[PDB]
Amino acid sequence: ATPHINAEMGDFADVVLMPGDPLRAKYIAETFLEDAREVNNVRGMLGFTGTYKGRKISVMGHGMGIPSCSIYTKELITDFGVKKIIRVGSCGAVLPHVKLRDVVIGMGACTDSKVNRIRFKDHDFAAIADFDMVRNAVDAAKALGIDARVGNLFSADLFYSPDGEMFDVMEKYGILGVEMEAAGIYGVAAEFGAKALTICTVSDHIRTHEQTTAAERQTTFNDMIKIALESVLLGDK
Amino acid sequence: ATPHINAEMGDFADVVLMPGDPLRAKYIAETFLEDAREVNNVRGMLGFTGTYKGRKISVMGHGMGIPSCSIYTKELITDFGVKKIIRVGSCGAVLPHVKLRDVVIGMGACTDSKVNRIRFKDHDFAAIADFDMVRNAVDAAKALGIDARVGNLFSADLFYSPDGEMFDVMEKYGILGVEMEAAGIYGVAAEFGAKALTICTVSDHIRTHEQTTAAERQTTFNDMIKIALESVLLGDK
Amino acid sequence: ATPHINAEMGDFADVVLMPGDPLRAKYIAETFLEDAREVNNVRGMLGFTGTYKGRKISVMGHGMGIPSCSIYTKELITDFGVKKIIRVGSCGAVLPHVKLRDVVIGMGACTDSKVNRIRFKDHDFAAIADFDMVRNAVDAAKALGIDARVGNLFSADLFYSPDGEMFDVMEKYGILGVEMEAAGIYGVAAEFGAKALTICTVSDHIRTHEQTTAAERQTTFNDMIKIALESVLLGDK
Amino acid sequence: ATPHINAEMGDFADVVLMPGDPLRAKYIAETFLEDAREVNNVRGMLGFTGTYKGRKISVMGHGMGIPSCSIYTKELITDFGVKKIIRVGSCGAVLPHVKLRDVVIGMGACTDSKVNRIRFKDHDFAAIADFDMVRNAVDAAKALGIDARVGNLFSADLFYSPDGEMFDVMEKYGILGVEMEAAGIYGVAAEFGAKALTICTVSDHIRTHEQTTAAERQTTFNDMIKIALESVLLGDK
Amino acid sequence: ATPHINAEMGDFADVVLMPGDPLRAKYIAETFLEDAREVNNVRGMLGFTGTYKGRKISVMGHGMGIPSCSIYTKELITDFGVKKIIRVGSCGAVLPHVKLRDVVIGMGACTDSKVNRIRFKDHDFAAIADFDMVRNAVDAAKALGIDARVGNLFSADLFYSPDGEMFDVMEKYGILGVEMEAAGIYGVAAEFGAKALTICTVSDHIRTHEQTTAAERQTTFNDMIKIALESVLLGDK
Amino acid sequence: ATPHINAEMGDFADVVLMPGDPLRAKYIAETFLEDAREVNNVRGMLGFTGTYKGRKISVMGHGMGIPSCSIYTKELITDFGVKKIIRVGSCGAVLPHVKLRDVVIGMGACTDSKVNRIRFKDHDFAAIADFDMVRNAVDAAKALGIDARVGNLFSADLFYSPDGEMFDVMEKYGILGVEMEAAGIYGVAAEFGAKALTICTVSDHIRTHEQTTAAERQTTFNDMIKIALESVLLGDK
Ligand SMILES: Nc1ncnc2c([C@@H]3O[C@H](CO)[C@@H](O)[C@H]3O)n[nH]c12
Ligand SMILES: Nc1ncnc2c([C@@H]3O[C@H](CO)[C@@H](O)[C@H]3O)n[nH]c12
Repeated sequence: ATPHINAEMGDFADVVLMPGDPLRAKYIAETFLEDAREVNNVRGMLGFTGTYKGRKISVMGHGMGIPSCSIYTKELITDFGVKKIIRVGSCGAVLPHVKLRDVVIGMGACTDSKVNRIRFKDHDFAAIADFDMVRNAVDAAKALGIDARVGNLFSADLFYSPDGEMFDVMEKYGILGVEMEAAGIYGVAAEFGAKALTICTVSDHIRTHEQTTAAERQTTFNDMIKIALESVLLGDK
Repeated sequence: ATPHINAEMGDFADVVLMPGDPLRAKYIAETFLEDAREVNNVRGMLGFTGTYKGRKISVMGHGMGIPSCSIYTKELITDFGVKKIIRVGSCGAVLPHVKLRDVVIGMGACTDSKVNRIRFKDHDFAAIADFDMVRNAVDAAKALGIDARVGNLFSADLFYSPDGEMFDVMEKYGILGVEMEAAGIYGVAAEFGAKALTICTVSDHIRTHEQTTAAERQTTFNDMIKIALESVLLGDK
Repeated sequence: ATPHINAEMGDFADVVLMPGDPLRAKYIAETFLEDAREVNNVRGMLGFTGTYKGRKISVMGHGMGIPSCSIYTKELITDFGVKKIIRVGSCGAVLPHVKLRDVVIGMGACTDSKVNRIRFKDHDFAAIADFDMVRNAVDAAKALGIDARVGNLFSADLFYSPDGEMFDVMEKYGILGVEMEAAGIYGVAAEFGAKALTICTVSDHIRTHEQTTAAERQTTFNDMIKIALESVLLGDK
Repeated sequence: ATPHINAEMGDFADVVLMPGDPLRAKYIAETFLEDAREVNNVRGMLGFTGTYKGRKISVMGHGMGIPSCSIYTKELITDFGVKKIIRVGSCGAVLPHVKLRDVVIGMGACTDSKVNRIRFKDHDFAAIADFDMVRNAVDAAKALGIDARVGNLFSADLFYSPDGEMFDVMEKYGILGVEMEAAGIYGVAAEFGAKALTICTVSDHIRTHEQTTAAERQTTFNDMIKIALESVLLGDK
Repeated sequence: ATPHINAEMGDFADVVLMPGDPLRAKYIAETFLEDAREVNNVRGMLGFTGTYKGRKISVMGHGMGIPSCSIYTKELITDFGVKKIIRVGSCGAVLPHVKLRDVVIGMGACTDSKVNRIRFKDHDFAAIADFDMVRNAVDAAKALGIDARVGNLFSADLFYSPDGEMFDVMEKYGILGVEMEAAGIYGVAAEFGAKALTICTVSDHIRTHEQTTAAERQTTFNDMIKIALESVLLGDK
Repeated sequence: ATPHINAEMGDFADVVLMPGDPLRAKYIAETFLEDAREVNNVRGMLGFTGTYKGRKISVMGHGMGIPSCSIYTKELITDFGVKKIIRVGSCGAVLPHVKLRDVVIGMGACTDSKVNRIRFKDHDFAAIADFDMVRNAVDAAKALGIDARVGNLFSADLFYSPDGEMFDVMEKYGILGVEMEAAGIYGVAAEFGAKALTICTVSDHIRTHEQTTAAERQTTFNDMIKIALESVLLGDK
């Protein structure tokens, strides 16, 4: 066990799906997993292990922001034998053609956090995913007839940024989605020698006003979950 | 009424105590508050409002890391009329005679996060508590006959630093406690015009490797809560 | 002696008042201290030692800027047994309610200097005062019937900044007064194990353009001196 | 024509392979392209256009270093209708399991250059390749019976670094290969709205200075060119 | 032989003139050097050695940008006994009163590269020329009737820079010319114990001014080469 | 008049010699100047005006450190029509071959200060002296049978370095001497359009046991003053 996960080596599958919201981890375990068992509840950061089409799969919230998710992913990797991490989150969009409910696959993650410069002697560490995992998610998405873009995300430290112009810079450089985790998870993966992938669904268009019914947000969340789970199976071959 | 807090104006007291552990926030509500009612449960980040010795007080989790607490503290200040935030957290000690369960008060907070540099044109912003809140906490702790050292905290982005030597630097500069939120909450306090104070209980020693349990962090750090709660009463004068 | 102070251990009190202007030190010694003797004149940086109401007390100029005061504060601490340093200075205001000749107490000090980053492996060190010293100053002013605000100062390297926009940021984040030394003295204090506090008298307003003369700065900011000297007696318990 | 390219629109294919060495571009043109024609010789930086399995393809040197390749790739993109750039180079390995003659595909490229911080408001831009081009080069390599590793390159400004310790940092976060261009190219691609990819063969292992005979270097160089070309054809469909 | 120069000790004079363009190096050899012979052609980077008025001189292109010339200049100093490097190039002007075909001598070289910060522990290294070489060039030019401007160059990493506003900053601080190598060469000079100088002719004006008019000098490219060669002769005396 | 100088336009010559120590300025005026008159004493920063060999010359202290001297040089340039500033001080030698007697002329000045980065958009400004003043000083020195050394100074913010990591680095890149002002004055000069020079005598030399009797140090200090004063007369031609 660790100070943030009341569990032991074995309670987790070698692949963990991670939404920000612990309750979405509960929903995911209750809906797409068989024989789900709750394996962590320290700080209410719910985690579950079960099976998807006969493959052992875990799912556990990471909380919001680079520091939070850095703790959980690091601990999972070094203390619970985890090999792959798939974050299933939401993101804000800055591109004109990226619409709500669109799926995005962070091949890379830009960030305004210092965590990677701390790791990397103040140089530019390109926080990227594991390629096979990105390929798996792309191929799974196709098999499900879901459209996804593969590119850069931007993991932000401040949800409420005093730096509004930055969004114009993100758009200029083709950032597909703005969330709060990817660059930190990718930094942990590189530091501790595991593989990670971030998939998001666009839940709001920054500098725009339009919404979606609760029914649509769910199906879209389900689609993300399905892309994620199915890509694991492709990953296993 | 806000993106991470499903509550309405009035649901929160004008003062909110905030551990990072939403479950500590539950314990505190159940143990120190009367007539407490749950006022938030979004993302399992439990918030409660009740009374202490007659005074309306709220307690709510803020999650781990600067990005996580920046969100909740921003939203309480700008949208729930919150005037005071008292962070009540845990911390790692670096000094040889700061021991387990010592209470320390963050008058200022160092950080390796970039959020204040971002706010402050890449210069050094001294992240500090409201003085009067510090004085209320000092006088409250004296009346209870609980020791409390006042000084600098260090708000870390990485619980697991790659840079072991930073700890030696923190020690050299008299850092009383290593945690993950203080400098962040102080940034939001200054930015949106509120008052903040961080009080922490030492939950592990980075050198002797003494540490507490998750169960102990969640429910046995009560000196700091008495201090925070009595300090609010001194504030009302 | 030390390279910038021609005196011996014992010549200074354990508490040393330090304005930037040595001529102000002279005025303070001749006006507030009994039986004052000059104890330094290296580089014209006059330092004196007298008694204040029976308490042995020193006052000495520290020059303009962080590099200047960092030299004197270091030398006093390591070679003259000085335990407390109270900088008594002048500062420019940016806040609309802050008037000329207002006394401000620097609990914290922001800076655009690189010295603390040099100290703190390029992270954010919160340059803070000693708490008790702050509290003493607060209580001493209350006893004297002198108003004083406690909070953040900004320690500037460039008195004539090309970045006029930085004042707008200082104001937004509640900076009480702009000077050139506080963050550097707090840095030295932390590095060498002593305690410091900066009290300033507002000598010009950056927005209203209202100003005082050199001669007024040199001798007429006496509120802060009474507060400083009386706070020392309080600190003696 | 452009300042550094004396040719006209039409003279380049929409895809340009780019080795650092202009002489190797001539070699690629003579070895792989039918009816190759020289289309640039400004600054001796040879560019050629021909056909490969009936497909118009170009090859041009980009010189050494980020600022150099940035110049050429930019002009190609804005004035020659070039949609894809494939850098083909050699790289140094820092990982022990990464052997001489391995093909390394840079899905992302780290760097100690400031060019991208300049572009991205001093934040971390994750310099990445176009995903499809990565996947094409992977599929092409497989059909050729070759296993290419996909991950991060490090793009160095200094071939002769004063700081040998940086290599251990690169090793610790999984850098596959060390070159001097990729991150700059990825930077240009995102700024001006085109697609890039860098493929390298490992020529030396930086730690033990262990290297390879010209015969095996010519061989693996050709395999790299074969992969790059076959990648374009997969991309076309 | 070095990894970028196929020659042997002796093949190069102890003074090397360097243009960006290898073809320019070719032009210089045939125009000014008697008994000119080619000593390198690796990567088409033409180098030559002949005599100018019986003085053994070499001329060799350095390629474009700080990383490219840093390679060549390092290898020349460390393995070929080169003592002096004289960069001869073109530069753009940002000041109104600097006119076309003015000759600018870089006694200093500002930069937006990170190479010197990497060398200098992230501080400000002032990348400067050798003082004797500067005066030799001033004196050489005066003898020819040209008033060379002595001051700062700016070594840009991006010929196509995203930040136009920086040019206003360059104008404000008196930068004489904008090229791409000088700071890097001055960096190498200092690191490896050699002497360097960059001389440039003003070949255009950067950006449109309602105050830029000045005039035009008759100063040819050939004139700049004369100044450089003659300045070597002065240095020998 | 300004807040740091109680004088009026006309009270200063258009050239000002500036030691750090104001008593030294008094010494300089009394020794080399005819009809020396005190023109400033605000903050005891003694400034004097008189003539040397019929030529109007002023001399005034600038205090210790970049921030102090920046205030005075700016004010002299923008308010007293000063055109040339010659710093006359001392420095420590890091290079073995730079003896404890030598005159060093700072053609450029490195620094660990942030003041130029604040001026130059966080890039590298090469803080340089005006060339002609450099040449005037070399000639004044030569005529007095003194061989000045021309090169880089290092301008330190921290006389008492926390770790002293930079001394070996200064030695590696050829820094002639260490003081605390040069880079700052040069930046003011660049910023406000005047001309500066720093001259220093080597007052301490690391790693040896070199001895000087005061007959040798007074001769050498006077030597520096003559060099500076004679350099002005040369510049007047
Ligand atoms: N040694 C340590 N280092 C960093 N953070 C913490 C904490 C607090 O607990 C959380 C991470 O464990 C986070 O909220 C932080 O503030 N306790 N002990 C700590
Ligand atoms: N508007 C202003 N900005 C910066 N510093 C000061 C001061 C202080 O006074 C001195 C310069 O006037 C120096 O010590 C500085 O800290 N007064 N007014 C100021």
